[PDB]
Amino acid sequence: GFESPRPYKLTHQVVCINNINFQRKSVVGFVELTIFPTVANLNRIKLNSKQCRIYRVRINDLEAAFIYNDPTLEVCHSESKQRNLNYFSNAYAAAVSAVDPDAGNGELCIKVPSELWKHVDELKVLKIHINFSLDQPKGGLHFVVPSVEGSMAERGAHVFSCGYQNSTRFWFPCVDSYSELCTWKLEFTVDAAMVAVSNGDLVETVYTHDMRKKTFHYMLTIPTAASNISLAIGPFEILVDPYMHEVTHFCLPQLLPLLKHTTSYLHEVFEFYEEILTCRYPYSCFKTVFIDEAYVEVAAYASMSIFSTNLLHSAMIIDETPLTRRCLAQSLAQQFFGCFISRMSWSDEWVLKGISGYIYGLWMKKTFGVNEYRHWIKEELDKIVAYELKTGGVLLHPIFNPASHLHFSIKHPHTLSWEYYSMFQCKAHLVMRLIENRISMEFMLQVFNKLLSLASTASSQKFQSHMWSQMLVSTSGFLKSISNVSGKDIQPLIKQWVDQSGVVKFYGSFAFNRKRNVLELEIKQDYTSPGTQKYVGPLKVTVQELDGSFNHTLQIEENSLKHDIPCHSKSRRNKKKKIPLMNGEEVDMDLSAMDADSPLLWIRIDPDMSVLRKVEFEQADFMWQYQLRYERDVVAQQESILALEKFPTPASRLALTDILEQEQCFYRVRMSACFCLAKIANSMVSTWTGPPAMKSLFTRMFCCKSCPNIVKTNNFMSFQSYFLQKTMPVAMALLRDVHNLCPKEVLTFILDLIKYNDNRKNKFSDNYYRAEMIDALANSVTPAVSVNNEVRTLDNLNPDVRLILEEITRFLNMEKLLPSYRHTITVSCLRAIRVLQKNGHVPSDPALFKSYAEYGHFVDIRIAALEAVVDYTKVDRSYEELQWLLNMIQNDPVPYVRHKILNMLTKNPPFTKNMESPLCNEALVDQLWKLMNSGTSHDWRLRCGAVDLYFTLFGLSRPSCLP
Amino acid sequence: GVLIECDPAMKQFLLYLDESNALGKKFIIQDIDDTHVFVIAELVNVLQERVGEL
Amino acid sequence: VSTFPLIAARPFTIPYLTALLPSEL
Amino acid sequence: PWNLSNDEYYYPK
Repeated sequence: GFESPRPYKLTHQVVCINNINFQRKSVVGFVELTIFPTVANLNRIKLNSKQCRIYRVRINDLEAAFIYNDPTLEVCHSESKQRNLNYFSNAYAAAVSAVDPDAGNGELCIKVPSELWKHVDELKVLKIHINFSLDQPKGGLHFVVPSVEGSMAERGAHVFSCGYQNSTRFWFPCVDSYSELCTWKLEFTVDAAMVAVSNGDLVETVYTHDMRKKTFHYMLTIPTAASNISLAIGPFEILVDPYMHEVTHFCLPQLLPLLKHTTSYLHEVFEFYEEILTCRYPYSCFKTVFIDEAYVEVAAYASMSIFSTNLLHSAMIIDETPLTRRCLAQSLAQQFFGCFISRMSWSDEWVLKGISGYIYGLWMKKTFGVNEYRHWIKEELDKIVAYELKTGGVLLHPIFNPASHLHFSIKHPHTLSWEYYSMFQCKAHLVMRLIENRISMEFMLQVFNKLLSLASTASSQKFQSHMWSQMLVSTSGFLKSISNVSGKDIQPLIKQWVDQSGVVKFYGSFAFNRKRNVLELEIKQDYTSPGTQKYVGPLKVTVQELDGSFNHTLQIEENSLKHDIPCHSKSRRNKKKKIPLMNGEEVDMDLSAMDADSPLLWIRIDPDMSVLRKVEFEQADFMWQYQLRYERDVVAQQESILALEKFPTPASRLALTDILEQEQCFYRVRMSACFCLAKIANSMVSTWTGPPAMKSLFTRMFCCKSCPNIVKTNNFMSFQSYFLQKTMPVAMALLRDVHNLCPKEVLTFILDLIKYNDNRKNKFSDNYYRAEMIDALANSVTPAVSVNNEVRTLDNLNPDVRLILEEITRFLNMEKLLPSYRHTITVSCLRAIRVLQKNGHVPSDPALFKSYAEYGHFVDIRIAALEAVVDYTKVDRSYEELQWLLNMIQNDPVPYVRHKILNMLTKNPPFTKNMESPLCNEALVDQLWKLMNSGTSHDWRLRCGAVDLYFTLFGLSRPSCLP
Repeated sequence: GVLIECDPAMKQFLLYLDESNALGKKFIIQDIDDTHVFVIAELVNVLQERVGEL
Repeated sequence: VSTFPLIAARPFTIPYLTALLPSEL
Repeated sequence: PWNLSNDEYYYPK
């Protein structure tokens, strides 16, 4: 049951936009809402509006009086001397709650005229006509006007609706909540050479009487929220999908072949999401818009998605096809379960984010294989076991503070840190995988189909929300639908992993009792760490003995420590028979390293990742080597690679080398075995016999049979030896001499890989392989032996580093004439120049990176150069570079770059709270408090980034370096 | 344990008694090599009669 | 200037055209 | 850019 927090119900909204002026960056328009009051004596009506100048408001064609105030413009007063962050977080939460449409509130308060009170008490319709104007919007909407001359279509000027969650208040007045569903009528009067893309279906396109402008009329009969309404106006090249004909793809001019190749996969994503769920795609059209200077890499609205143009690749670009493919896939998953089925509160957001991430993981499983699914699930779980042990924990479904271990309030999406938002979505889809583990996948897809079917029977009624609230899901409704389809309720699992905000830590060690033939496990939990919680459920453990692989369920109550499980025979060591594996197959194992008295080959605690856990198991090194070689699970091979770094014995070198030589191993395991072999090789110097590690293996796999030092000409058509070939010198460059210097046998090998590179024969580009070669050249740089702080000049350069510097100069200059796909070699060469500057080789001068961080460059070059400037101002304690970065945060045209500068200055801070630095003035505290209070008031993501930066630099209490 | 030095061809003589005696859980508790075995302390004097049979 | 000369970085008016577009096709 | 998981050798059905 859904009861509105608003005293009115909104039925229909007309959004008309005229006079989109690109020179002056200005729009004019009106908005006409059709509300039905649910309570008599409505009097004031409270709507949401930011940055719009409200000209006049007429209610039922009668002139009404409005008052506007935004408490989130300046959160605390300018003349308050408070400088602690808990004060700002409480004041910011109160300010966002005072404009919240999820309460009754709002920023624009319109007073109902007196003569309509007899029209409002007996509950009859009210039609509110606001007309507004955006004069020059800051972050309200995306504006991109290039400085080439010509007409606005000839220079490539486009508009996007930027922002996240409820950010539609930034460009027209609305009820900007996900719970106020209404039908829509959208008119946009644009230039005759431009096209206006928006939500709904385009019913017509009429000309103006001078035929210089045309009006696009859109209609949206599926009741969506105001927060799902978007807009993209530009000179877009239109491409109808040749497979599905209601899907149109819009790109920027001159990028039509890239659009043709890139969006050619999307029909398979549509077919997948419509056959695992049994509902068809709910909207009547689908539109993909590719734009410049995007807010996020992929945004999903109702019947529309806005991607950045940096996803567009051609047919000869690999290492970008899977990333763009999965961006399209998660936009479509959010089309199904973020835009059609919406949110009932700010709680129950974990339901939608979990269903979106879970069905996108099912797509990844079918498309890229289970191996890639398991690797992705493990990397998401490690991300969580790192973030939650780092700071507190992520609390899905809080109850309204519920989480007081973090420096922000979790009551609203616009007060969350961006890393918390990312980890929120990550934990939501892992908890949905856990619900699939308890209640099987076909019942899970039946739950999702029942939600979609209730929403689509709801979506066709005309009753103003008598039935339109069946399109809003809640937690209680989701659990009730689960209990309807399965008969089991998941309330212990919901109580543990949703309502409780923690992950578990397992420390395991075994001992084999030879007398009674049992395996005595010893599993203890660390439940006193700040991020942890105590697990009391069951726990699966998989033991591989000589007779095969056996699963055991252990009951781990609070007082439990020793778990005795039984062991089988050892009669497959009496005769040589094959040892049967986890799957149905069996292999020949070399049992010379195994103990004579124990049959068990390896043990895995929680193999299926059925809890949110971090396992620290103490096996013997031969058990880790057997688990690396003969396991049929990629996460166990990865964890054995990760655990073999502590055992540098030559049997582990043989194990990793046998993994590296082995095709029919998953390629991301071999790419990890490269770096593990490099670390082991560095640890057993003065024992290593022959050549450096992986060199003979590289010449055996990727070089000519007649010439060992000449590499084969590039043929990248295998896509697994391509990735292994481009990752093996990067790990090989981490080899170190006894003298702690990279050997001149590996550096010469990398330089010969660079010289003899011929790419005139493959059908694929070479930009990522050459960029990884520059990364391998940067990995070999050891710190220089400066004497008496000698100035680093050209004559006293290292003889090794002169070759590296010549190569990166040649590569960067050749990129200036023949550019790569996304300037990958510019990014790699800037990163390598920063590596050479971090050691004492090149003079520590930020002027090159400051010239590459200007506005007109590509955004990857810009963020690489700004990363180099952030690293410089951390190491050299530069005041003027920090003022340069803070000025670039305040006034840069691209808001993604501002968010990225705040993000990089949070990750690599110039000082922490423990450090005494010269940069801890009262002036810097006043600048960052002014940046939290004012200055970042237009983005909701810069303000949370400024809160994160103030927390990283000065902590939760009063800045110490202050009177 | 109790270190017992014996012959490689005679080590399996005490192993057959392990799978036949039902007194305790297991007779031999640890086997070092072909000439070194371990044992719960109690059957050296009994083996002196068994050796006559052997 | 004699040893390791770098061509100076010039800004483009429209940078996606020189970035994303293929030149040999 | 493709499957690259040798699935017919690990899971034959």
